Amino acid sequence: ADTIVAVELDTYPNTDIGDPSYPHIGIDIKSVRSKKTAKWNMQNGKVGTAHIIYNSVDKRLSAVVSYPNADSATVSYDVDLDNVLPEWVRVGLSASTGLYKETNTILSWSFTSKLKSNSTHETNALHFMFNQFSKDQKDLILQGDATTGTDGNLELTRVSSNGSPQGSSVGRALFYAPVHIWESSAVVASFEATFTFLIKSPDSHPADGIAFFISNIDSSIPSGSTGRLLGLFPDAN
Amino acid sequence: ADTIVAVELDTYPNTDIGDPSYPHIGIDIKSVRSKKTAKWNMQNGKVGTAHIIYNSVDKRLSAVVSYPNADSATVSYDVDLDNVLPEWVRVGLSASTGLYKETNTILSWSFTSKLKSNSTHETNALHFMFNQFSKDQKDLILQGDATTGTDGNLELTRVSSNGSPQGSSVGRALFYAPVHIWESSAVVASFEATFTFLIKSPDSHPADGIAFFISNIDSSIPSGSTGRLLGLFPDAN
Amino acid sequence: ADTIVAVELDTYPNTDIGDPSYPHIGIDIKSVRSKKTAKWNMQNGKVGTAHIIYNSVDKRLSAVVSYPNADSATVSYDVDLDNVLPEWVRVGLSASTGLYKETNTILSWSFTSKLKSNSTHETNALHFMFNQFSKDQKDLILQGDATTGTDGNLELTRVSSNGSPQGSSVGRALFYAPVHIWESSAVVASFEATFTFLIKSPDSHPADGIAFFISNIDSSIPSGSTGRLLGLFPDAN
Amino acid sequence: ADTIVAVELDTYPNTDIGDPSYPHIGIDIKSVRSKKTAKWNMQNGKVGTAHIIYNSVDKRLSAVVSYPNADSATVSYDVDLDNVLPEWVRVGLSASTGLYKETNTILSWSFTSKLKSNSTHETNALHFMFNQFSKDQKDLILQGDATTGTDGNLELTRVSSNGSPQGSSVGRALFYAPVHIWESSAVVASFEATFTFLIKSPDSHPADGIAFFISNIDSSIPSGSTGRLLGLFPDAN
Ligand SMILES: [Mn+2]
Ligand SMILES: [Mn+2]
Ligand SMILES: [Mn+2]
Ligand SMILES: [Mn+2]
Ligand SMILES: [Mn+2]
Ligand SMILES: [Mn+2]
Ligand SMILES: [Mn+2]
Ligand SMILES: [Mn+2]
Repeated sequence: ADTIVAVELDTYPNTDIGDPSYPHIGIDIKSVRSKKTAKWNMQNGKVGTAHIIYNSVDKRLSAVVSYPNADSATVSYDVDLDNVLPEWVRVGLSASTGLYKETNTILSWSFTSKLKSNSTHETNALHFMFNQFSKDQKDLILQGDATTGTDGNLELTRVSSNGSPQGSSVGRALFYAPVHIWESSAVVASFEATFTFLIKSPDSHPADGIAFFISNIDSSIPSGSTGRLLGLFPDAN
Repeated sequence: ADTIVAVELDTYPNTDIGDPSYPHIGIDIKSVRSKKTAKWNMQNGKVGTAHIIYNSVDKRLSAVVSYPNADSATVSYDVDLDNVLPEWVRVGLSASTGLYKETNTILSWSFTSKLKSNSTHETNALHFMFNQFSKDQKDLILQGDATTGTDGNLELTRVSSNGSPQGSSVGRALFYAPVHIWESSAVVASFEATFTFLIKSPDSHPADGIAFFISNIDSSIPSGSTGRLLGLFPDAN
Repeated sequence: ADTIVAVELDTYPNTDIGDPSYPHIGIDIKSVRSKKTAKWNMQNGKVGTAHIIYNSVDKRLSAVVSYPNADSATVSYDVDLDNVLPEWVRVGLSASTGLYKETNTILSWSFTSKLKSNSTHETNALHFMFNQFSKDQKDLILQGDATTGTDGNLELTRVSSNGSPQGSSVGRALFYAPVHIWESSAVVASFEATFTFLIKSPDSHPADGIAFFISNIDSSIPSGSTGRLLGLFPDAN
Repeated sequence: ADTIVAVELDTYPNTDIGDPSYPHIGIDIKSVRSKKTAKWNMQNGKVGTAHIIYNSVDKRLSAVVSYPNADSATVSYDVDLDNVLPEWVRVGLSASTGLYKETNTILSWSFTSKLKSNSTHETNALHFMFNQFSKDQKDLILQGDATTGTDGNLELTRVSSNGSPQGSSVGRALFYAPVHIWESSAVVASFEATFTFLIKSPDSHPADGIAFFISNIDSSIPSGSTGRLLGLFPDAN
């Protein structure tokens, strides 16, 4: 069914479905078993920042994750997205919790997409930046347990009144408008996404993670995609 | 029904419904009878550029229209858009033809909207830029006779195969995503729109015009809004 | 000598040279006696944000100052900067202390200037954004006691090792490159500046203030411009 | 002496100093003998567009050159610019002519540089865009025969009154302000440059080319750097 390209921030090592033995960042092309991963020194309760970049000349999806005053983790992968995704896609954020849990809070998110033609001075661009989410965010499609407005934040997975994270939860937020990633006469196509997140868990082994994904425009949360499946895939194939 | 704020480029003087005796630019707040107009020295077959700006501190909607190597026309109006439009709106371009006609071709369109909070470093922004339209532009809602892709342009009103403009036509194009123009804690809100257009008519008295508008998100072309009513209003009140 | 246009954040009421009886924001055109002022509820030790905007269609310099969780102060003034400043200018930040004092710390500064011609698709733009200053900031001209790099901040006026503010100090920081604010064929010219500042004083009556200014490119700190003269004017005329 | 990183658009094949047997695009790291080249189907008298991108995560300098309605040429090279250039550099355009010649006209140039820290929300950015050059362009350092203002264009090498290109000419234009390309705590550093050029020659074998370069901030045209040496290197080593 859905086509998914995601950058995952996987907090719980399910070494049974391929995770390394630690929290890691990975690049997933159509499967939960990452094509590439990097060790991520995850910090409970600290605000992190994820940066994701790509361009159709280099055909390399790269991601960098950092915490203030910390060394950063980075992961890269050669892949031609023209061969994996449709011409028009929707971009979004997803997260889940399972028997273990954590809060998956998004404090900001910006995205920029550009298509430059061979025509003199011809660039098509899309840019959005959210530094504050409101209770009725009409430019986002919220799926699952995702909600906006709490503390002006985006809560991807369920959190009780006190802000405690609930288990077995899954939620996604997609930017309302379709994004154009390929064009017949495009000489260069590129995108970059940035998001700041706060993962906090009362547990020692928090789970599952957060992912930035790009999918077919009509993507929806697959059945049984809670836990280790990050609200993105239907199975662990 | 609909709430409309538009900047019109009115090519045909219907002095019976308030137009001056010449082609003019005007600012319309909920009625086709402009609150303010400026004389516009319209050029048949030349590519023009319209710039529209506004900010919630000054509460002034201003518009500038120019042609290369020509003096420019400008029109301004004090108005607090918080008191006229809803919190969430859709922005778009509209055009019409009646017994007289012309081509209403859009070659490019960019829009930028920003909401800056009192929170340190908190700006929400939306920006889009089209320098090339494709036949299946999924981020635009096309209404009426508007079509995209011809010569990579946006044709707001009907044009025969040879590119001749048809009479009694009306079409609009709206950016797919809702735009947020007011926010509770916003200290400054602003927007700016730019579009380049080509108005060409085989006639001496071309009609009717083109307008940049902002409306409720569910706006649709009112009945009998061809001609002088610019695809925007239902009557000449 | 110098030509100065400044937006002042005046913390000390010198009602003898025209200040109101309280901390205020004012717009200064070539004299320290503001053309217009607004009451500013200044907060000791809180991080504030100043936004300044202008455009050559409206010919209105407006400024908004806010603190998180606070109502904001705003001040506006009709003025055609084409008639006051040269074609090429330098933009900067200035501050001073006198018998009373305070720290004048700048945590971030961004500026955007645009000149749009009547030529199709012809915009000249300059944009800079500093969210971190380094000890050897080669794109800034530092005058007086201004220094960079401390805590990655810009310190406009002298501060002892413990960060205590010194009296009788004056410093300015100017962006290295000249900025083009008018152009023969320009149909619209605009600029916007944003800066976040931290004013902290161990005193009850802190003094003097901070100002965003625009001046001739060879501007330098006038003699005896400490205190109430904000490092900008030579006298209180 | 100078440190040079350049993207060359080499119109004349000096196969004696390493050029392929045709017009090509190449990436030069400290020597005129390109580390990498691509065949470039050069078009006399047509307006081309060069796009150059780089980011410190991928450590790949890539360049794309196109003409309207033409297939584009692209060239890439893995190189860590932190190991080749200083922390602070100046960016510019250079060109030359020798016994053979051509006009080296620049119609537009934009550059964007960003440094993103590990600090939450901390980006330093520089952006400039010239779509029109004026006779007294105070934000550019012009060296050699480069001049501005003709037809609102930048003429890198000498052209007689009729616009005929002169031989043995060399000129460069550098953006006035120093650009910061590395920073201690930077997690990601990137830049992108775009320029449109018009190479026209009354000859069958036009020479020599144009190059986008990055150098030490005090770079100046080396002695005898006309012709094949592109105003960038002192010798063909
Ligand atoms: Mn896992
Ligand atoms: Mn994993
Ligand atoms: Mn009319
Ligand atoms: Mn009218
Ligand atoms: Mn004072
Ligand atoms: Mn004052
Ligand atoms: Mn050569
Ligand atoms: Mn070569």
